[PDB]
Amino acid sequence: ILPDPSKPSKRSPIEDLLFNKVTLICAQ
Amino acid sequence: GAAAYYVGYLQPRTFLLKYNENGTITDAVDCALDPLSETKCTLKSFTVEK
Amino acid sequence: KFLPFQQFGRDIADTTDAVRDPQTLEILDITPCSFGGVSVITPGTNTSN
Ligand SMILES: *[C@@H]1O[C@H](CO)[C@@H](O)[C@H](O)[C@H]1NC(C)=O
Ligand SMILES: *[C@@H]1O[C@H](CO)[C@@H](O)[C@H](O)[C@H]1NC(C)=O
Ligand SMILES: *[C@@H]1O[C@H](CO)[C@@H](O)[C@H](O)[C@H]1NC(C)=O
Repeated sequence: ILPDPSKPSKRSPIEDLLFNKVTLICAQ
Repeated sequence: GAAAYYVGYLQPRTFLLKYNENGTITDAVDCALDPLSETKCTLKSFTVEK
Repeated sequence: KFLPFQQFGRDIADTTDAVRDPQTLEILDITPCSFGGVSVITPGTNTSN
């Protein structure tokens, strides 16, 4: 749950999974 | 000589044809096949979910 | 270019990577113009001008 300093994103493993899972759509 | 020839006919119809990056005509869907094609035709994607 | 009888490049809705129909045809990219709005940051008339 706490952030892992190893990853440069400075986010926890659970936060990283949620960031990865959530993804014309963005090119107008 | 030995040969053969085919004959067909054309009638009005409304379809949605698909093209790839090069522009080659890839898919040609038929709306008179079944409503199940119309499912993805209206849903505007080619992968359906439960 | 990809094929002769069709050359007007366009991918999603409006990019239209072509121009209209040149004799040399062929398509490179799109850059007509692209710029956005503006806003003003103020601290307060009775504070500064
Ligand atoms: C259309 O795609 C490429 C164009 O980048 C071309 O080399 C290829 O021969 C064409 N056909 C297919 C099936 O890719
Ligand atoms: C003129 O047409 C020829 C096509 O044969 C081609 O070189 C080009 O599209 C045009 N412009 C010049 C400078 O040749
Ligand atoms: C602006 O600030 C001064 C002093 O802080 C105050 O007297 C005044 O009421 C404020 N408003 C205006 C419109 O001057």
